[PDB]
Amino acid sequence: YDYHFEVNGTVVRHKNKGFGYMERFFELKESCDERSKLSKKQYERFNALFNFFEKNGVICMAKDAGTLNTSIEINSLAYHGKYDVMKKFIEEQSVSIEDDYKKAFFLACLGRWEESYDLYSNIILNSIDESNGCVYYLSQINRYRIYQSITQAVTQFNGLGLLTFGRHYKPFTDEFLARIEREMTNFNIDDLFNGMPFEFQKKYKILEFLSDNQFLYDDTVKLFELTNKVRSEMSEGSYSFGMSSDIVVLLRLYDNLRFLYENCLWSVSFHEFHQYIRNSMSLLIEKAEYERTRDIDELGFSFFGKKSGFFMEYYDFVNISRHFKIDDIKNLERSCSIDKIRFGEQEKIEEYLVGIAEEITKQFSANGMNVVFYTQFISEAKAALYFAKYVKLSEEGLGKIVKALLFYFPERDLDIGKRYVWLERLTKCNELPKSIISIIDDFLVLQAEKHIDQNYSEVSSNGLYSRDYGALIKHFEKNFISKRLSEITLCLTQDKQKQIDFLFKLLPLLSTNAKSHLLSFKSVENINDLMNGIRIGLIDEFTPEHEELIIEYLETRKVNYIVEKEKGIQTFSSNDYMSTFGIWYFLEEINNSKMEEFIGMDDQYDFFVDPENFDYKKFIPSWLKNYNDKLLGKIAGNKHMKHHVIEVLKERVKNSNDKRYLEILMNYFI
Amino acid sequence: YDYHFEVNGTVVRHKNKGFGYMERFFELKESCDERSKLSKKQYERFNALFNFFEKNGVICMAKDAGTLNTSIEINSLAYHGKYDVMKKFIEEQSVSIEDDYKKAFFLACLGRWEESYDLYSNIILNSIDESNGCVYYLSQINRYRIYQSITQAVTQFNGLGLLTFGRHYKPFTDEFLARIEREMTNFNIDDLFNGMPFEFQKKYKILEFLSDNQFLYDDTVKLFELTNKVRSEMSEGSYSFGMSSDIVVLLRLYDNLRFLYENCLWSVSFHEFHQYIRNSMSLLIEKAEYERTRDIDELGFSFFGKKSGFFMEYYDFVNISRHFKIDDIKNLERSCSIDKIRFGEQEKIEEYLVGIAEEITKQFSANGMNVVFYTQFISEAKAALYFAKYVKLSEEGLGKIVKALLFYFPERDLDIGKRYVWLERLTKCNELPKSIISIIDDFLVLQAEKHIDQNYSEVSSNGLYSRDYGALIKHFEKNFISKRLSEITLCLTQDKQKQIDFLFKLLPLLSTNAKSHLLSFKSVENINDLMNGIRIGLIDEFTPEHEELIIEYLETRKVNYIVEKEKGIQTFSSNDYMSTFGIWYFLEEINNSKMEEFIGMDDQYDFFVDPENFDYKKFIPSWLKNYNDKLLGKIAGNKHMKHHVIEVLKERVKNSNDKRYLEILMNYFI
Repeated sequence: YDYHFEVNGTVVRHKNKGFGYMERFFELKESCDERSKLSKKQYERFNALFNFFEKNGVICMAKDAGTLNTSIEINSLAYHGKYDVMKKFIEEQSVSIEDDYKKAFFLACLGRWEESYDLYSNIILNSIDESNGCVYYLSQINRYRIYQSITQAVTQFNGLGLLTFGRHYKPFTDEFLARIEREMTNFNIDDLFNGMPFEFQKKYKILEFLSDNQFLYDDTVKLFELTNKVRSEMSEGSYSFGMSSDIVVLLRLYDNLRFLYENCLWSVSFHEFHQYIRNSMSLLIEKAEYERTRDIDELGFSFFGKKSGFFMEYYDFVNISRHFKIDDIKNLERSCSIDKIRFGEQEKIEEYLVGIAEEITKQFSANGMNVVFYTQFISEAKAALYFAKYVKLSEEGLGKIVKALLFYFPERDLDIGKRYVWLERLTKCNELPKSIISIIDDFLVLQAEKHIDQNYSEVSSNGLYSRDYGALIKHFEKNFISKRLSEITLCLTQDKQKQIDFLFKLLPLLSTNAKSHLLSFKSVENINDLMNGIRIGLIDEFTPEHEELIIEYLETRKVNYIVEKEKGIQTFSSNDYMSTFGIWYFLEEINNSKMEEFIGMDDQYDFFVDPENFDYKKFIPSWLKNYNDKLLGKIAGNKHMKHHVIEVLKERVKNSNDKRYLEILMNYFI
Repeated sequence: YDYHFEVNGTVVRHKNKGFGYMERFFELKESCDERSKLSKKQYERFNALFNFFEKNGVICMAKDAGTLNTSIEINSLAYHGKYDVMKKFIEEQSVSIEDDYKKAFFLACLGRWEESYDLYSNIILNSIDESNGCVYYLSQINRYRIYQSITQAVTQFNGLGLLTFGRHYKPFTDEFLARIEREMTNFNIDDLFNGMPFEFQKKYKILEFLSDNQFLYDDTVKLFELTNKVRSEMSEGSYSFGMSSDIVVLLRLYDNLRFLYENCLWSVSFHEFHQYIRNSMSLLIEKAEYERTRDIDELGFSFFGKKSGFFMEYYDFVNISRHFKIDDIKNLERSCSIDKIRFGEQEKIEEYLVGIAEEITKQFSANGMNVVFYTQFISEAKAALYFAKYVKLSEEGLGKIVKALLFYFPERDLDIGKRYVWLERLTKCNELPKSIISIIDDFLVLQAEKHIDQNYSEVSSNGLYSRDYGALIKHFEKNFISKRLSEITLCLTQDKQKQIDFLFKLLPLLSTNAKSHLLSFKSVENINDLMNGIRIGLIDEFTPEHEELIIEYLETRKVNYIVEKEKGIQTFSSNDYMSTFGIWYFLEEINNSKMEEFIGMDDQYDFFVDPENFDYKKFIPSWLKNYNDKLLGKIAGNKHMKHHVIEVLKERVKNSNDKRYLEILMNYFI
């Protein structure tokens, strides 16, 4: 505790006594002649210490300090995810024991936990003889951590892995599990440091925290400074000169990350560290958002309007990708405004993302996919692809990423719907060029080939299917007409019923003769068929016969409704096709005006048919929940319904106070 | 780790492969005969253990969990601020070292850190007697903490900032500071637990965490995780009809406070603990109104709905009062509508507020008070009286609380401006009983007596003055006539001009003859007098002469500002005068070409006078908050700005957590 070393690389005296050896050291380093005075052996020792301090970013004393720049640089293939380089290094024949240590860490990162355990045991056996206290201690700790990871992995696999994966995996032979369980009997990590040579215990005390069940607790408890509200109103900025709580927290996070990844400690993989990074980065981003919003409230939006109080770099992007879950990314997205943050170093991020794409195109295109590696790697892959919305990409990296996501991604993790939302996210900034439009076309074609079989059927949690991919491609290229889908349609026959339906979903993309032969199979014979065609099949316009169907069923139910008035009874109306006729009579889809005679049955049908005389007291605001985007826009357009539903949405947000109602209230109307 | 002891009072099997002693213990707890089977000594041991478990809140296993209810009961005079009882307990003799330990904690809580440190040293020395060693260890930690507080307070006191507060000499004598520095320089906390006997290290293993930040680690990580989870529940609109996942936060905050206060640990005074409590209570407050809007929505949109309500109580109130700063309470006020959160146990809260008021009175009226106490206690008193807005009090409570607030609150902390608003909010759940009006009358008369001396000014921060107190009195009763103030007016002479100014400011109160004397002594000449007259109703319609004085000030400030602008030292709009003139022009209270000419130096003035030309990228949204009902309605009326202000409000409600913008948008503009 003689000095207070600081994240920026500034030393400060603290409870020291007598001669200031650090101030003398820095004065000596600055002046060369003073160094010339020093003894030869002490000169070489000074050169060693100079290189050490320079490497660890210790520059000078606080008073002598100034515009100290800080640039994190973690030099570790594990951190950068250079999987091929790690494997090549593993194949190479080790020279020293440090090479074995790094190789064991690389093996663990690559999922080969059995080999990592074996190599750590070897390293322990050799290093106890070689009197390498540091390597012996760190290998012990990393073997215990890999053993814990193996145990939790077998627990998860036996409990649920067989279920989620669809088949049981036995990553570890029961003989190996028995061997490790027998070896680690009664092995308490706490005594490890205390049983060491007192020489090592004295010199390497800074490593004692590694054995302890948990660390970062002083770093975690120091995250509260990012939850301060007084700071935005008035911040002392006294957490550190020329710095703040934000800078200190970020540099402390980088210190912890570099120390663990560069010293090749397995604790980087545990839940404690992941949650630590989640908390730190989320709190930093939220603090930046809070400061930006308060500045916009105090100063005009012209000032601090979209300030990048936080500024993502390569290391920030990889942190978020590796340590966050998709739910955490969604939490940050909804709470903060991630689009207001600017992303730098985008070329290195593009390299990292194309490396992710390559790794998923190798890991799964190949018949074999290490399962223990897969479970940890797929979360990072899908988080990185999810969080690539804000980063821009070149056509080549974007092409590889789209190819890998659409075709070389597991279906277990990303269904068709989640694949679609990932892709659309990628399209926000890197608006689709034709090169990846071709990839999307190929994906749709493969989906059709799968749909040829009568058992296949898409599964989607978000309710989006290949029709959405078709809509996206058509939206970005208005007149795109795939040739392969067109020839699939032409080769089509009535026997290929499910393929017929699928191609019907993708109707816009098909050529004239293709969609002609398609719609040849299907036709409308009644109002049920008409609504089925409009809903699916895209009945472009209500032909005169279609309008006759509308009127036929409308008057049939008009007679039925007269008989209902005679009953005084109306049990239920399963499908109000009259509501559809209304939105279709409000959309000018029905040129015929006869149905205007039919009115008074459904308050919604009156709402759409003759809104002017329609009593808007009847109107149910819940209908606005169901109305599509264009329908709400039109309702805003029509003068008679505009103000009335302005009032109804105002009342709903005023009384019920629901938030989707507010979204409809303003994002569309006012 | 043999059992997960949940915070609700339920035990679960964890890492237990041997016979279940806890299940058997609870089986014994239920069945009496099986207890009868126990031997004599074991029966008494079981009785003691049963008493302990019932005290600590451990009830049964999770399998047979009943209707486990949440109840908190902290029994510590320190917690409830029973300062007089603490003093009496201190003065009386202590029979055991337990009482000495409690006395030391009470002294520390009373801001007598010299005596508390000496008593803790005495207890450490006298604990040599054979004991468990728990009191010795806790006293050591608590004297280390009180020494840290002593040193930090000395650092702040010698350091600037205290000079404003009379440069109070820190009561710790330089000899005392030297003695504590000499005593504690050799002491390091991290080695204290390791220094204790092996017996104390085996037992009492849960007391280790007190020596570092580890004590708060688990609750901090759970707090961050649950913050993210419950905020996600809010945003997704999961209007859950069942129980909530916040109750763990409440019970963990109920477990930390009780453990720290009951065991008399000085760590209660830490800043980290205060931030933890603050974050937990703010989260609970947000979820309280979040579940308040859930019940309303469920009952409105469906007959079936929940009446479950998250509401405050005595312990919640005292927590918020003690651990929040006024800015945190203001933030919670902005985001959530605390006015709609019901408060229970109003009588206990009133008693606590009365205790705070009488402690303030004792500390202020008499001298010899502790300056170290004052610093910590003033924040708690300030927060208590600020947050007493939402709890209703009896006329006796209002009487003495207002008496302490207006008279005996220190001036350096609460200026008159803040005093006004804190008095005013206390008149929200109340209607101003005539006794309270009498108190405010006496305060006004005292201010007059001060104003007799010419070297006096109503220094303020938010721009509120004695005239505001007079206006409040007029507000709650329009015919109040201040007889003492009337006598003061009639007795003065022209040379007492500061007196004349101060009484002229609060014109309406003064009696008719007093008003005749004061108005026959003072006339409206300058702009200040013009606006004073407007405020008091002396001038009701802007006269041509008053318009000319407005033009005079406008031209004067215009010449000045333009001269500085050409010189490069452009003055900035201050004193609000220009803004009022712009509002008056927009409201047609005043109209002249010269008024239109003043545009170009206050962006608010440009916005009001000529919205057609005003640049709305300069418009800062906070302006909308200050505007009144008529002003906001008229702004909505004008065509040139209605759309711009609507855009600003829409952006604000989408981004800012403030709810005033949403109200302004919905009620007035839309």
